[PDB]
Amino acid sequence: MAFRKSNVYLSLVNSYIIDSPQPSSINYWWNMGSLLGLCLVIQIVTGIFMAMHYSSNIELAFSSVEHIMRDVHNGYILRYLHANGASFFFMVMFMHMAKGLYYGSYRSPRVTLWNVGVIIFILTIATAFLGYCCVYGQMSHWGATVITNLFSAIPFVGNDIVSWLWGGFSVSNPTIQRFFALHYLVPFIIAAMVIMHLMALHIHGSSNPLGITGNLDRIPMHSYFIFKDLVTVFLFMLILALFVFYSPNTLGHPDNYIPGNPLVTPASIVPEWYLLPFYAILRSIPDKLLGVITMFAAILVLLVLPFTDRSVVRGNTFKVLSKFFFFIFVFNFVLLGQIGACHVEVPYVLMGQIATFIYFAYFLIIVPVISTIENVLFYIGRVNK
Amino acid sequence: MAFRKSNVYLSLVNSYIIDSPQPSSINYWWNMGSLLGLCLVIQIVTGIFMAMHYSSNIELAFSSVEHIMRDVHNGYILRYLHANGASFFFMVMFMHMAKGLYYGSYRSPRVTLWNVGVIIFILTIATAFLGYCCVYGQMSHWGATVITNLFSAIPFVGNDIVSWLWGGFSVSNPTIQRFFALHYLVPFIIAAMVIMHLMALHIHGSSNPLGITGNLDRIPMHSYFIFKDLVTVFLFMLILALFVFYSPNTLGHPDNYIPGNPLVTPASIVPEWYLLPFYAILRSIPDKLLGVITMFAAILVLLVLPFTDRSVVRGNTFKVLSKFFFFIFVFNFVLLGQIGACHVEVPYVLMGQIATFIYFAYFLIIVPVISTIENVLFYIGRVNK
Amino acid sequence: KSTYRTPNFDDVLKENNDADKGRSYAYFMVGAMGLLSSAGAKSTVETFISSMTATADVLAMA
Amino acid sequence: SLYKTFFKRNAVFVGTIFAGAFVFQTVFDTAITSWYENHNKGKLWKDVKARIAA
Amino acid sequence: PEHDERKRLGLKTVIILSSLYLLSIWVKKFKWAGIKTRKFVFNPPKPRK
Amino acid sequence: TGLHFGRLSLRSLTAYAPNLMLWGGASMLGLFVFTEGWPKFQDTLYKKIPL
Amino acid sequence: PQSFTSIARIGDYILKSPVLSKLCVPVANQFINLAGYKKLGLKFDDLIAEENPIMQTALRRLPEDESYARAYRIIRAHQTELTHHLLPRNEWIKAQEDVPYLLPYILEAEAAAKEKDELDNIEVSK
Amino acid sequence: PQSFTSIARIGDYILKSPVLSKLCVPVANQFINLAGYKKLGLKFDDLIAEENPIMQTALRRLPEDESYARAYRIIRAHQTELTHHLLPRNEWIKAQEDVPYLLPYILEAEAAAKEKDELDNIEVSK
Ligand SMILES: CCCCCCCCCCC(=O)OC[C@H](COP(=O)(O)OC[C@H](O)COP(=O)(O)OC[C@@H](COC(=O)CC)OC(=O)CCC)OC(=O)CCCCCCCC
Ligand SMILES: CCCCCCCCCCC(=O)OC[C@H](COP(=O)(O)OC[C@H](O)COP(=O)(O)OC[C@@H](COC(=O)CC)OC(=O)CCC)OC(=O)CCCCCCCC
Ligand SMILES: CCCCCCCCCCCCCCCCCC(=O)OC[C@H](COP(=O)(O)OCCN)OC(=O)CCCCCCCCCCCCC
Ligand code: HEM
Ligand code: HEM
Ligand code: HEM
Ligand code: HEM
Ligand SMILES: COc1c(O)c(C)c(C/C=C(/C)CC/C=C(\C)CC/C=C(\C)CC/C=C(\C)CC/C=C(\C)CCC=C(C)C)c(O)c1OC
Ligand SMILES: COc1c(O)c(C)c(C/C=C(\C)CC/C=C(\C)CC/C=C(/C)CC/C=C(/C)CC/C=C(\C)CCC=C(C)C)c(O)c1OC
Ligand SMILES: CCCCCCCCCCCCCCC(=O)OCCCOP(=O)(O)OC[C@@H](O)COP(=O)(O)OCCCOC(C)=O
Ligand SMILES: CCCCCCCCCCCCCCC(=O)O[C@H](COC(=O)CCCCCCCCCCCC)COP(=O)(O)O
Ligand SMILES: CCCCCCCCCCCCCCCCCC(=O)O[C@H](COC(=O)CCCCCC)COP(=O)(O)OCCN
Ligand SMILES: CCCCCCCCCCCCCCCCCC(=O)O[C@H](COC(=O)CCCCCC)COP(=O)(O)OCCN
Ligand SMILES: Cc1cc(C)c2nc(SCc3c(C)cccc3-n3nnn(C)c3=O)sc2c1
Ligand SMILES: Cc1cc(C)c2nc(SCc3c(C)cccc3-n3nnn(C)c3=O)sc2c1
Repeated sequence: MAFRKSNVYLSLVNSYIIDSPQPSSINYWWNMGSLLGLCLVIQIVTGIFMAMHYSSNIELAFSSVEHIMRDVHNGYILRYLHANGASFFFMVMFMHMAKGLYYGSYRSPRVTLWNVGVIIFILTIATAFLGYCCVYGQMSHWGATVITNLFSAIPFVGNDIVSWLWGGFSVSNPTIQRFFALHYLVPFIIAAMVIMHLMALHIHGSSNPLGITGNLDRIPMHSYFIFKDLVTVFLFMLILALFVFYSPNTLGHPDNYIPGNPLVTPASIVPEWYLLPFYAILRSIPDKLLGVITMFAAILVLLVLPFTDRSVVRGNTFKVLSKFFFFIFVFNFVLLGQIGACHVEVPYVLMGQIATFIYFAYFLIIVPVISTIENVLFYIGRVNK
Repeated sequence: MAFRKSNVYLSLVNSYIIDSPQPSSINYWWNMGSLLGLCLVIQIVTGIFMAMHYSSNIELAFSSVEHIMRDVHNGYILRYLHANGASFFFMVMFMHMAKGLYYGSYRSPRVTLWNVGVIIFILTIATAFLGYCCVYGQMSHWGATVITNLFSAIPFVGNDIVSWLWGGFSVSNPTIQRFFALHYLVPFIIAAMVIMHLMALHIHGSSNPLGITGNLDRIPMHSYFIFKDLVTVFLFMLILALFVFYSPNTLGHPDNYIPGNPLVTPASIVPEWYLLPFYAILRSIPDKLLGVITMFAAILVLLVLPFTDRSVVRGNTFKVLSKFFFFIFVFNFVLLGQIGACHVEVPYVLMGQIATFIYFAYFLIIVPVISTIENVLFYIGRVNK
Repeated sequence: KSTYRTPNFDDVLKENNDADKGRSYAYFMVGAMGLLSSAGAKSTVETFISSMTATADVLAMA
Repeated sequence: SLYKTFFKRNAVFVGTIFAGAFVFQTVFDTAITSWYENHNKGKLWKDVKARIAA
Repeated sequence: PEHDERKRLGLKTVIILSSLYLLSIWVKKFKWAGIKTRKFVFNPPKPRK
Repeated sequence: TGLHFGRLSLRSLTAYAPNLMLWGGASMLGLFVFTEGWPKFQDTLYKKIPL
Repeated sequence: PQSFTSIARIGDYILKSPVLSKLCVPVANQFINLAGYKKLGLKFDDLIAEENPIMQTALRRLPEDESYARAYRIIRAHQTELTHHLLPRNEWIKAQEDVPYLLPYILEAEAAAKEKDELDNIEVSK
Repeated sequence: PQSFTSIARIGDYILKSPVLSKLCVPVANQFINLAGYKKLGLKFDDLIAEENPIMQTALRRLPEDESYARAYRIIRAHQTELTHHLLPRNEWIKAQEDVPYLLPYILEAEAAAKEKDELDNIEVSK
């Protein structure tokens, strides 16, 4: 055997990105998982260089971000990459998870692959919250106030959890010095969950857009899917260039260029655009205990999808009723994001109430009724009885 | 098969710490590698809790360590553990590497195991330097001055490397803000080199104090070497208790309780005790280019030991001339550490000059001459000719 | 039919199959896509190591 | 001939893609730091530091 | 204050990368020419098989 | 029969050499790529006759 | 996972009913053509997932003249997908040859699994 | 990795020399007893590392009556080490049975390896 399959470490490289048997049929949607390995390298590398010029005290926090942008050599290149790159991290991950429930890979034998992916999505939301509180702008103070006040609704436990989460009695100086130290660590826990995520893929491989088995026609990774990889990696860094150099402040709020003040309140407190559909679900339940339960049990409703699909065919390729309800779930996640950036008014409280019910009727009422009607309609359309 | 050898992740736990075939003959020196997995967990965990109350600016650095020690609840427990624990990290690692060149495990087929271990020892010295510069005491200023001034001796490159390492023209405020951000990262690179270190052990296993093969008499890991493990783990945390609660400042310098001043110089600038033998090698060469080459090519002289042993028996158990020269190398590393805490005087410059030659005559002149004399003396003592 | 009767590939085939025709134009393009990826990758590693130099308000106190 | 000139030799195919990239950055930076200037004239600092000569 | 410097380095990268992206579509569809034109034919085996 | 090799197969004496004079013209040429932007000993590069 | 036994229990009840099988059978026919699996050269029993220990049993018991012709319909469909075209209308499965060749082998591998568990959870008394 | 060809080349030259073998042979005898490998019930050829493709050849060619008695001397020594005692003086190898049983099989596996490389790096001319 060759040296690349004889060495201890090179055979790990050879079994994953050189001679891994891939199906012959996969299209450009199987590339979004490769961009996320580049997206995570960019956000870690640009952040270690920006951590050399940062001060996490509450009286120095909104001056070390400006010292980076005005005094550090090419410091505006570092920040604008680490603020438009995290919004590029999320647009790929919304398209990664949406593919995997179209082709329906969550099924057997890939259920551990789907369960370690839900843990990554929880830890990714938590870093983008903890790092947006490190700028200490005006949106960065009243966003940490509203979220940490929810943990007082836990009965007999509440006001001893918030006072441990705050280090005081409000969003003080120990609140900002502990949020930076947790912002350095959870990106290193995500990287150890991606290594466990790739292990569960090596024992079963990828699926295909047909759904059926693909052990009859396979192609190695080298010279075909590496040169199919670089088509989208050069497209990724080209639209990551048209933002960092031409419109570097479109995906952001102007109120974050005012230093945070615990005495004047803004006219609107709205999140960054990728936490907006989860914001309208919290505001739709008129109780601060049943509102914090509902928003946490909306990322954890993905785990009931392996047990709720009643069909015998994998993937929504030849399913024409299970395809009409995939595109109702997509434009409902967009209407939920729009309402989380509105005012609490009429009718944006009844619209955010109906549309947070369609988020839950999909995984529990719409999937098992339609994936059972199709099993009978594939049967009585063929069997002559 | 059982569930522990059927699961994806549990069979990784089962192949390493449950059913790994161990020799029946190993003694209590094969436990030092297990303490270092606990030593690295302690230093990471106590440091993330101390990073919530720390400010890395040069005017706030010698007041956030004191705010921890008098205001933080049990903050003196956190610091004294993270300052006596790092000196416990090194006493085990000096005894780990000394076992592996007694039994002589560096030999074939374990040479990648010895080469990834030298990389860990370089990255461990670098963290203890970068974190001792974060207190910003008086030893913490003049220790970073002396070391970073050595990189100006590189011809045509020097004064553009130090000015990039300093961020200015001396040990300024950007020097302390970049040394903390690199102190958080290199402990996470050591942990990824320990995972690669365990992989190269799983394919060949451990050695034994006899040297000969041990595939004829083996014992699993569970119930024998786990209950032999806990004898030394309870002894480790008991002497880590008699320091953190009874003599918490014996392994340290009192000059680090003065804030650092770039205008008054101390009467003696000496390192922490585990960098002392490497300090006497730098001071022994009267040139700042041939002194920085010699001290870096004294951690990298371990890589020539697989190519310099000429014997046919593995390990110094039945070798009585190769045992007398192992204990000359031990007490020479102690005399080198003593001289690195002395004054530059007579005769502590000729004593540190001879004893840094015996550090190099061992790996290159003493090993191959004595490991060849023994091969003939095991032959003509038996063969009747 | 038989396995000694290959199907027609003349709908996709070239009309003059000189060997050096496609051996030159397939090394000019892989040559050009390893030239911009060598100059467009030295400039990125250099931007990240220019930030660790002396800051603009440190050069004013020179 | 043409294929065996500089495409057969990888030591050239690693060399010339590196050697060509050294002169690529300099004929191309100068070419665009003369198009940016000529597109925007009368709005630079060197232009308005010549009508304040009085 | 970086506004004129930023838009000048904003042509060094969008000219390199938009050309580097156009080459990877030629290069990919050259090495993917054999797989897209393979033929298949089924002669069913003798009726013992 | 009893001729030149040790651990290397020395029949590649100059069957390894003149092309790594050109890989040495491709790796020291690789150091003619990353030395940019670092105007410290790039006086050893910027004396060429064009541009 | 909706058991063929249960699919055939519901499916036979619609086919026996003369008033239900004038409502569901035209909807069952437009659902087949809009699926479009025949244009890729596949019958319906090719589409079934085979990663459970009942479909692995029903594939071994299949005769070898049918086991060889099914491995070619799968490979011919992976190549029609890659070129993004469709097969010609001379290589489409018609409405007469799309029959269940795997349903007899499936329904008896299930009924033998619903006897091994009924005989291991049993409350016989004296 | 010194080679027994080279060990035996130097070793025979001392044994043939009558004035050198009154200096080195008593030093060779005190070095054996101070090694102490006989007290653990082992001959010297047990101690040799076997993780190279020459010692793996010389162990296959060994006769099976000697290959079984050597697997017991190793196991009896792993148990004497674990209990931290020594074997009794009735189970120590004496100074007559410590003979090289593996050196004939070693010296011919090396001389056949110093002909396969001499015949592959060769400069024959016409
Ligand atoms: C933040 C974003 C960062 C950048 C990441 C981009 C994400 C891309 C994800 C979209 C995707 O992957 O869907 C693929 C879809 C067609 O599906 P397919 O794989 O079956 O067709 C392969 C083709 O026939 C062969 O494509 P071929 O290899 O022949 O040429 C490549 C093509 C573009 O290459 C790409 O990378 C496309 C993404 O070159 C050109 O067209 C020349 C243009 C001058 O391609 C499409 O055009 C559909 C567009 C609709 C998707 C919108 C979703 C956005 C929310
Ligand atoms: C700051 C670092 C603290 C870290 C924790 C302590 C590190 C311990 C490192 C020392 C070591 O590992 O050497 C072990 C060696 C034992 O030799 P052996 O395995 O052949 O015999 C096993 C026995 O017969 C059965 O021992 P048994 O299991 O029957 O009894 C328990 C044992 C205590 O267990 C231990 O952990 C001992 C280390 O009882 C004792 O032996 C009394 C000792 C207090 O002991 C010796 O030979 C003594 C050599 C002196 C060590 C010098 C170290 C210089 C720094
Ligand atoms: C925890 C909560 C989970 C939330 C995750 C939900 C996130 C939703 C965000 C929308 C982005 C995802 C878009 C859909 C991507 C997955 C769809 C897919 O994998 O492919 C489906 C379909 C493929 O069709 P074919 O290529 O196979 O057609 C060939 C005919 N045989 O592909 C197509 O037909 C192309 C259709 C493109 C639809 C575009 C909709 C995207 C709208 C984005 C709006 C952005 C606003 C910011
Ligand atoms: C998965 C990885 C990461 C994500 C998604 C992420 C995300 C973010 C986001 C969205 C911001 C707010 C940017 C703004 O609006 O100004 C931010 C700020 C920040 N992050 Fe990251 N980050 C990641 C990793 C890291 C790491 C590892 C560090 C290590 C030092 C880091 C350092 C910082 C710093 C210093 C800020 C300060 C504010 C600023 O400079 O803009 N980040 N992070
Ligand atoms: C940093 C985050 C992630 C990384 C690096 C990553 C990486 C990958 C990669 C490389 C693949 C290979 C197939 C492909 O390229 O499409 C894959 C597949 C998959 N991922 Fe992820 N992923 C991430 C996040 C997620 C999340 C958040 C989920 C689900 C909630 C998820 C679920 C899956 C599933 C089900 C598959 C299998 C798809 C299939 O084989 O058909 N992943 N992932
Ligand atoms: C291999 C791991 C580590 C080693 C060997 C190590 C070593 C050290 C040492 C020797 C000191 C000086 C203690 C003193 O004399 O006061 C120190 C200081 C410090 N280290 Fe660690 N460290 C490690 C990991 C970490 C990590 C991962 C962090 C960050 C989460 C950290 C945070 C700190 C902090 C904040 C100080 C400040 C000074 C103090 O509080 O004493 N350390 N480190
Ligand atoms: C954080 C640092 C380290 C960790 C966690 C670690 C871990 C381990 C463990 C668990 C073992 C097996 C148990 C044992 O043999 O005692 C081992 C063996 C070994 N280690 Fe380390 N080690 C570290 C540092 C080093 C260093 C610095 C070196 C050499 C310079 C080294 C060289 C070796 C060798 C050669 C062995 C094999 C010994 C044998 O099997 O006889 N290790 N290591
Ligand atoms: C030869 O046979 C053997 C053998 O003899 C032995 C002893 C062992 C066991 C020895 C070991 C040293 C165990 C292995 C070591 C590790 C797994 C260590 C690596 C792991 C880490 C360093 C983990 C680091 C810790 C963290 C990342 C925790 C982070 C802290 C957090 C999250 C707290 C902050 C949270 C809040 C809310 C503030 C073997 O595995 C083995 O088989 C090879
Ligand atoms: C489906 O087939 C595929 C497949 O398509 C792909 C793409 C891959 C490739 C795998 C990936 C893309 C996974 C991605 C892996 C990661 C994202 C891990 C990277 C994690 C990190 C933490 C890297 C960052 C490390 C650092 C040390 C940061 C650098 C900081 C530095 C150098 C400090 C700078 C300061 C100084 C002084 C130098 C496969 O393995 C695979 O087979 C399964
Ligand atoms: C009581 C004791 C304490 C308790 C301890 C618990 C149990 C202890 C056991 C320790 C377990 C250690 C086992 C090591 C391990 O986890 O193996 C690695 C996992 C396999 O997955 P992977 O291949 O690394 O991931 C997948 C990776 O191999 C992906 O690699 P790729 O990205 O393809 O290549 C790198 C990029 C190169 O790219 C280029 C440059 O071309
Ligand atoms: C780890 C990498 C993270 C950064 C990649 C993010 C890409 C998207 C934003 C572009 C940032 C580039 C900043 C511009 C710059 O610094 O140089 C700019 C211009 O340089 C360029 O045009 C290079 C553009 C091509 C970059 C993408 C090609 C990738 C090739 C492989 C890279 C692997 C290491 C300064 O030019 P200068 O040479 O005069 O100093
Ligand atoms: C799971 C997370 C851990 C982090 C990633 C795990 C590893 C992923 C791949 C990383 C790249 C590794 C490629 C290195 C290839 C080097 C070849 C080699 O190992 O030769 C080794 C010697 O390497 C060393 O001395 C130590 C190198 C340290 C490597 C540190 C990066 C010899 O190879 P070998 O002895 O098997 O050849 C015999 C052929 N008959
Ligand atoms: C971390 C560095 C990487 C180095 C190698 C990784 C070492 C492995 C660490 C040991 C993990 C031990 C896991 C044993 C339990 C796994 C059971 C299981 O197969 O779960 C699988 C999937 O669940 C998971 O993803 C848990 C993954 C554990 C990861 C922890 C965050 C079965 O899931 P479950 O039994 O709960 O049934 C489904 C009902 N939701
Ligand atoms: C599970 C989970 C965890 C967290 C932590 C979380 N957080 C939010 S919303 C925070 C917010 C508000 C309410 C208002 C303005 C700005 C921000 N804000 N804070 N960070 N970022 C990126 C923001 O947009 S939902 C959510 C869900
Ligand atoms: C390879 C390498 C790297 C480094 C970085 C290194 N450093 C030293 S000595 C530093 C020192 C001095 C000279 C004087 C006082 C105190 C400290 N000092 N600094 N940190 N620590 C723990 C100390 O004792 S040798 C060495 C070798």
